[PDB]
Amino acid sequence: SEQWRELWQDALQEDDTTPVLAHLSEDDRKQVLTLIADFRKELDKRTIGPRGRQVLDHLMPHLLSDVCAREDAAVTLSRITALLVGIVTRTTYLELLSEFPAALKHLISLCAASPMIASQLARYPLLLDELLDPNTLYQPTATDAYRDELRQYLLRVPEDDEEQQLEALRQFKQAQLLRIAAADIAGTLPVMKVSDHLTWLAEAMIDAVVQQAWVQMVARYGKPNHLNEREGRGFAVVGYGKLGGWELGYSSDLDLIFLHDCPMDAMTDGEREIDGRQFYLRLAQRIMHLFSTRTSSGILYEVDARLRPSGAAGMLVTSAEAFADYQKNEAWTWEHQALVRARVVYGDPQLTAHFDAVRREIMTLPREGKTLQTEVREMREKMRAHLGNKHRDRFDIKADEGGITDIEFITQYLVLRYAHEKPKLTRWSDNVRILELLAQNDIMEEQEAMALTRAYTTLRDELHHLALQELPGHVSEDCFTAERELVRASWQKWLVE
Repeated sequence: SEQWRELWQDALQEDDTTPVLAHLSEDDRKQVLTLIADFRKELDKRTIGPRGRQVLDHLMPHLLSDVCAREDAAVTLSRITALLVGIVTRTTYLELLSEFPAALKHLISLCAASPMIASQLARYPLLLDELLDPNTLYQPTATDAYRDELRQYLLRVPEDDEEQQLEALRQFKQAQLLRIAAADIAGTLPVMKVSDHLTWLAEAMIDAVVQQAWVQMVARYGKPNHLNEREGRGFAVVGYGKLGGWELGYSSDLDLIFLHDCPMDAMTDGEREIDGRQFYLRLAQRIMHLFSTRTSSGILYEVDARLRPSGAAGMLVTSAEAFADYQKNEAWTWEHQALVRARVVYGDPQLTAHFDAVRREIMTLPREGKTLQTEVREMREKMRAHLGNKHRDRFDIKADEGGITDIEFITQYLVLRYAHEKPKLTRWSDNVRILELLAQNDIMEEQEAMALTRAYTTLRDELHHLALQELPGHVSEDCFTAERELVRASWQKWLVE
């Protein structure tokens, strides 16, 4: 125990011969000693006060004894001191680290396992709350209780206070991401379920953002007056991309478009009367603002709205009737492709019905088979020239031949080709369930649809692991040769012949 105290006290001496570091390699011991020295020098540089220095001197022998005894000492300590350096100014956070040896133990365990978590806890130290209860730290929220949990997390927050409401949503998201990532790392949640949890989480957040925006708008303008005879809001959020496709990762954007079904002559019913439609545009804008603005705990989600009709040049919100017109009369095939993946993530039953029937009608357009196949193949190839890692010796899991986008395009291709003949193909928007549908409806043999499913979930789940390690989305060309061969052969089967 004395020797751990000395490792901290004689830190600057960087004594090579300390027994406590003998288990490590020369280089690793060298790195460990430097890390400790470097940290101690920061204290002198950040000129922290007496209370801080007292807690640190108590806490560091203990902290170093856990970390530095690990085989992975050098990497682990590097992640821990980056975290500490960020919080050495907050006495309370140190005080919490000392008063609770169990929260420290999990901090070290997690940071050793995952630089993603280390970074998050370094960026958002208020998450240290989560480390004080292993029962919740490693059991993430039931997929159907995200809305209830948010509700309960928002109780303390002044409902009149935009900035606190915003900050609270950001806190909630980071807490849930930590729990999700922590359960993955502990094996408490199967990796197969990570995208599922992230997706349920985003939907809860969307629900709460819309709610917050609506209250602000209704307070300024009153309600659009067409909303009689009608329980709900006449506004809809459609999710595209990974959101649509139940494929969210830890640091994903949300691809969203916004619909209304508001008449031209509708007005809001407050004394600050505005046009019904402008009320929704402003609603949409507020929502964007509530997702993207930066508070202490960062931003909530980056929102990408570029897939709306006409892209960046289109209205921020379209009527459902204009969305239908556009899809039938103007949209490119690549837009219809993208639409295979779209689903309503917020809206009332009327507008959901409107979207569903519109999309269903676009899916089941009769399309000339080879013309479509030619279109989808040409588009894939153009994407591949611009997207993903461009190095020959690497395999971009998403972007390269035999990767995820290949599978996605195979599924979108087949729904657009065959939905006219087999309308049940429209029923789900994610790859796993689309492949299932393609088998049930005799487009694809069961062996193939299952082989694409597994290759898909394997590749998608690798990306989750890579995220956890703050590694890029490309791996050695040695990797996943069976998955790629099977996806290439399907590509060749469906898209080239």
